[PDB]
Amino acid sequence: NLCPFGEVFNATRFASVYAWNRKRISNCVADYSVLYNSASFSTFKCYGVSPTKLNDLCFTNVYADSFVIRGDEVRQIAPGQTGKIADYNYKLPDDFTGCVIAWNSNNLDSKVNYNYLYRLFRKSNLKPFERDISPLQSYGFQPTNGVGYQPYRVVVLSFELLHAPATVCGP
Amino acid sequence: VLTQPPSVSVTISCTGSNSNIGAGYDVHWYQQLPGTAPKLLICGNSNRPSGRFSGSKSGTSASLAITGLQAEDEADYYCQSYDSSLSGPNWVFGGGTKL
Amino acid sequence: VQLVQSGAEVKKPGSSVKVSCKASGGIFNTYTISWVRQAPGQGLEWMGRIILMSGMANYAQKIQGRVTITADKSTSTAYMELTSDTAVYYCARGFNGNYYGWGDDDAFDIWGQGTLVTV
Ligand SMILES: *[C@@H]1O[C@H](CO)[C@@H](O)[C@H](O)[C@H]1NC(C)=O
Repeated sequence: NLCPFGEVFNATRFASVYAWNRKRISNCVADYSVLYNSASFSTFKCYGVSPTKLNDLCFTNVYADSFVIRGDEVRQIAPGQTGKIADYNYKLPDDFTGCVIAWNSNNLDSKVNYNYLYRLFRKSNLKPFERDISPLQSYGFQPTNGVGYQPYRVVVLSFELLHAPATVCGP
Repeated sequence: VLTQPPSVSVTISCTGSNSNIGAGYDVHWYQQLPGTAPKLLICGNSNRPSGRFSGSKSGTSASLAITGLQAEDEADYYCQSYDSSLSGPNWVFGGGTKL
Repeated sequence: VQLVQSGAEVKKPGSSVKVSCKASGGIFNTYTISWVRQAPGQGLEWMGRIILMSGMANYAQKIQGRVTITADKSTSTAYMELTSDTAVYYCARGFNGNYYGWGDDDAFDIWGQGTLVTV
């Protein structure tokens, strides 16, 4: 019983950053070997845990939050960061534990792409994980842009450990 | 390429663009003594490894501050940052300043 | 951590060279190896980086098509090889003090000795 990472990383449709969706993964084998050894990833950064130890530790559950953003804002999906996305679309908690995975999706998402939206105007700051749907602007991703403008698909795997059986373990 | 003064007698400047420094990407600093590989002195905006130095960013520019004319640290100083243009990820080192 | 590179060598111009680099220190926090070169009297130029886990590598556009980097997990080495200058080629591990793994805002902290290749 392997965890449904394919439903997170091999999905055809991704949420926009202003309205990111998520999957809750539990009661399965979290074989992370599939992800950290993947040649599709441009970046992979973990907070509080080394990637090579992910298969040696258990969680109550994990949350896979996924969305598409422009490449030069990939650095904002981290604790302690600021910026329009960090502040008004996906607030990443400063005590975050988990891994952030991202890759270049230019060959899937760009168009010769008025689909993915992010916030421009938000009256106040978000608290961690508080997605809000209600102002918004299209990225308009193109096939002929630099890496900072090309779309990067992002998956954030947060790790939750509670007074629970801890059923999400690697091999 | 990041622009730097050929030499400084103090502070070492590093000027880029909004595709690399004004982009918000971290600017790291190195000290290269002749005969060997460069040593990192600043990581991120202003963190440092064990073993006098500070720095900051402003707009599309960044700078390294070295205080005290100690010994003869006539090293070649370089700035490094991630460039988000071209057609793919690349890292850029500055021209290099002789101190 | 320690990164040991190859010694100096001379090749005929137009031929190929293979430069090794072995991260013998530990390899426990090393996820990626980057290569940087420095021509005599010049500054440093990034050439490429390989992620040891995935085997994928990115390259500077100016040398694309004439450079390859191979990660051999079994020996903890990264091979930098070129086809068809007299620059010194340095091996360095990527590192960031804020997180484990690799990314764009990381830095080259531990550098090898530098291998020169001339014609
Ligand atoms: C996604 O699909 C590729 C095949 O195209 C496969 O190699 C990879 O392991 C899959 N990723 C996940 C998380 O299942």
